[PDB]
Amino acid sequence: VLSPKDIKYIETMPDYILLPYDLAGNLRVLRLYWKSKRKILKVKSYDPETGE
Amino acid sequence: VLSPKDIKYIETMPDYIGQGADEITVRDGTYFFDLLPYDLAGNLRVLRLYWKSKRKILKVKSYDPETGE
Amino acid sequence: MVISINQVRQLYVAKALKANTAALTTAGDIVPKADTAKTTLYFQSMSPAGIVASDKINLKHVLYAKATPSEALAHKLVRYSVTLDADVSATPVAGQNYILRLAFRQYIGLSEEDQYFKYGEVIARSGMTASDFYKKMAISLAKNLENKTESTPLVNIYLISAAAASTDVPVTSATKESDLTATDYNQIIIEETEQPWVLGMMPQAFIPFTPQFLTITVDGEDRLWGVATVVTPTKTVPDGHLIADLEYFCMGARGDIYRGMGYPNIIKTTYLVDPGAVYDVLDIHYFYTGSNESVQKSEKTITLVAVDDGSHTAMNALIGAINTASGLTIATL
Amino acid sequence: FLNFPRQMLPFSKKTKQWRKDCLLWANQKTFFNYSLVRKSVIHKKINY
Amino acid sequence: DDPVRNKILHPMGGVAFSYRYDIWYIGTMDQPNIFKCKIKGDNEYRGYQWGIRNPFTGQKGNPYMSFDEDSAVIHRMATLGVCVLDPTRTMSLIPAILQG
Amino acid sequence: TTIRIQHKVAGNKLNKKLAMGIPMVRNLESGKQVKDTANMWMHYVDWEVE
Amino acid sequence: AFGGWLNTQGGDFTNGVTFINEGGSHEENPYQGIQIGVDGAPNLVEQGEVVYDDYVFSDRMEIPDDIRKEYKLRGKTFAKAAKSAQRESEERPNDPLSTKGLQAAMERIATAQEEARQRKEAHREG
Repeated sequence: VLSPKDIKYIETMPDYILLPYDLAGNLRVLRLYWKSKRKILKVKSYDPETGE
Repeated sequence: VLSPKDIKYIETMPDYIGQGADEITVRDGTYFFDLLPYDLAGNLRVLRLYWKSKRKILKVKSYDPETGE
Repeated sequence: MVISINQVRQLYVAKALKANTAALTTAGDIVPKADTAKTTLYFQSMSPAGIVASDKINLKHVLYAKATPSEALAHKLVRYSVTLDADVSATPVAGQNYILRLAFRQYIGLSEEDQYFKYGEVIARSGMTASDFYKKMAISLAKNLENKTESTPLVNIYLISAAAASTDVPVTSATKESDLTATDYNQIIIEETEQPWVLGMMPQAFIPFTPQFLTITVDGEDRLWGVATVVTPTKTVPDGHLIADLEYFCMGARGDIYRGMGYPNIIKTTYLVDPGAVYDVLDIHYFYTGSNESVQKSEKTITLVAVDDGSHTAMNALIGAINTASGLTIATL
Repeated sequence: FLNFPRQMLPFSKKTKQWRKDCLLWANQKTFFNYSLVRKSVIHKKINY
Repeated sequence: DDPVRNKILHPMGGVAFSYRYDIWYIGTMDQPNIFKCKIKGDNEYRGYQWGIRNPFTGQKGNPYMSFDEDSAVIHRMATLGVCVLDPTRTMSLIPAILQG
Repeated sequence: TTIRIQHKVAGNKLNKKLAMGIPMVRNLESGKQVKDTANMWMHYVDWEVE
Repeated sequence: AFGGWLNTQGGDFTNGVTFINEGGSHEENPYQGIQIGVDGAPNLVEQGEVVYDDYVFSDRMEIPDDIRKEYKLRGKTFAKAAKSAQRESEERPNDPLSTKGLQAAMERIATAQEEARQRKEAHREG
């Protein structure tokens, strides 16, 4: 899922052998997870065989 | 059971707060400045009320057909 | 126009001094009221629909009370003396194109990134004297800038002769070579113009510029042509349009906050400032403290405005009336 | 942005820039929590 | 060429800062010569004091009041700097009309 | 170097809907005034402070 | 979908009454009905009729006053009279007394509708 532009940003990072880098040459990776709202529909369907 | 008007009240609410224990700022880099429906954390006051109401019912005396009971 | 406030600003127009509330007859009257124990100052002012007062100024809680003259709020329209730089050539070099660029900076939008560029042009010829040059370039600078069909007035452009050297002869799009009959022209004066002003909707704002010259070859070298020096301004716009906008904003603090939003349905406020006269400003800036552990200041200001007649008599009577009733050291300007 | 971008949306309006405006908000306004059942980070770091 | 900050005009047109020549990088250095010094951990303190309402966070009803007025102020602050390790690896050329 | 900012609004502006007589614009980082359509006032208050 | 159901607390609770809606009349539908059941194979219902215990309360008929004063109906139609006898039991579908109160009242409108069918058939054949 990394584009070839994003491999270059990992590649062009400064050689350290708010803050995107560490002094061990690491990358700050922020994982965010949230509970969005989604629209669903409750459908009530009479089955043709029985009526349930 | 929530109406889309009631989701719009849930949606427009506090969800971020700010630093906390003109403000004088102390502690250097860790700067420290020196019945209500939200919790200053992004929560909602769900008050639930349970109560015993009164219901009018009928006690009805009937007769069994096959035996006179 | 919209101004900055220190948490409020309310304006009263001092059209009269009546010394008591029983003499308030016409709209716009002012009495500075205070009691014997000089602790509260307020202004019973006659509005066009009754008598109205101000918030009650605690005279232990004033911060500054300074009255300004009407000469201190006049924008001086800047000028530029465009001449021939004598170092390159005292005479116009007889083959060159003599072009001057005006770099305007507020255009139709405020930022200094909204710009506008206008030009004047004269081909210099043999035997053309410097006075025949400024007669030829002030016309060509007026045909582009003092035109009838431009969107907004940009600059006013004059000529200055060497005999009088104090009066300016105006050059416009209709002035011909035969109207400017003088042989001792020595500069071209480029002056700012007052932009159009609409009450409350179009504030008083100006268009600056810088007369920049183009390069004309002399002995092979492409030497910049002229020099432009900022001479002292002689024309100022009055205070009529800043105080007329200042009553329009500060009436929304004491009254309706919107002004025309929906026009079958508005509260028409009657305004008291003539926009065609100059006005003095007096600002009593104060605050409101309590008696608790939560005490400190809700800062306020009251603007009083009296008419200026040349020697500030209608304002100094207000200062002389506030100084006796309240006992403050407001400087009589 | 003011808050977290509007979640009560149809699924087609949750475009590439709506998701990025959500994630840019977490970059900026997510450092200070009045956690109700947790201790402070400076308190926990002292314990380790 | 930004004319909002650059206000002195050059005699040949444009702003005076346009005629300034800067060679930022001369050779390679094996370490970053110019870098932006930022403190580890100093996220900017988003800080609101408020009264009974908070218009930014959207909070109606305050348990801990700073004061008693309908106000909400933001206070934010950042400690920041930069560092140029070798200013001899960087040659500039400034117009003198900017007056040094 | 330590910088700071400050802005103050009343508490009346919590959910003040902007009845747009003129369309309310935002100032971009580029300098351009871009148009916006958010009806709440506080969206244009924390945007001008970042 | 609100038709005789109490969709609360994540669950779907019915009192037995089936509000057969959204279709249309018999003659407006392609299929000519909602075809609730094939159990007669074309068991076809319309938008107004309601069902309790596989018994269909018709919306086409009316309530005569001779069987309004007896059997004690409240609505203008047999469908609207079964839509008013279930008003108590549609909010308390797990109640023991209300499921007795609903079953007792639905048999009355069953005997009210069946008396209207035989008195109509005697009128047309007579």
